[PDB]
Amino acid sequence: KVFERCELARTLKRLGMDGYRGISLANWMCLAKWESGYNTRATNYNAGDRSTDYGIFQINSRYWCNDGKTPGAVNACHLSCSALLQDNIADAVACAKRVVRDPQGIRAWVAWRNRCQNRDVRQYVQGCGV
Ligand SMILES: CCCO[C@@H]1O[C@@H]([C@H](O)CO)[C@H](O[C@H]2O[C@H](CO)[C@H](O)[C@H](O[C@@H]3O[C@@H]([C@H](O)CO)[C@H](O[C@H]4O[C@H](CO)[C@H](O)[C@H](O)[C@H]4O)[C@H]3O)[C@H]2O)[C@H]1O
Ligand SMILES: [Cl-]
Ligand SMILES: [Cl-]
Ligand SMILES: [Cl-]
Ligand code: NA
Repeated sequence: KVFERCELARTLKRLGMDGYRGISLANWMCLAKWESGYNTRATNYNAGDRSTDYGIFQINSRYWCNDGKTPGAVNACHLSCSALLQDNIADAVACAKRVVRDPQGIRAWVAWRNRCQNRDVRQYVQGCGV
């Protein structure tokens, strides 16, 4: 599914993302916007390294979920990558929380560094009731 902005913001808030390991809801929204356009079914094969990015946060198969076809990969979220393509984003949120338990936090996603870090991210949550 493709979420509408404020629908996603409320969804993420209910799932406990606001302030998770210091990351405001607006930062998660900016991340989802730029990675997938709020689209849970999105995929992107990385021909450079044979991994694939999955779902609304474009979580990558080398460390985070198992797709079987990524060489030398691990599955830290304990999920099939299929779980990251559901309309219900609970498993994607649990996995995003796992990603940010590692040292680099929200910086794990270069898109967040490019498009969200040190920016005014307030617009992503304006008017959503969060
Ligand atoms: C085996 C010895 C080290 O193992 C440790 O355990 C890893 C995890 O905690 C899971 O068990 C640790 O991972 C951390 O260090 C490794 C070193 O290779 C990586 O730097 C991890 O970061 C991830 O690696 C990136 C690429 O897969 C490889 O460069 C990931 O970025 C990609 O996925 C992101 C989230 O989906 C995002 O999509 C980025 O845009 C992608 O490029 C990054 O998450 C690091 O946490 C390891 O120490
Ligand atoms: Cl911030
Ligand atoms: Cl679903
Ligand atoms: Cl920062
Ligand atoms: Na409003």
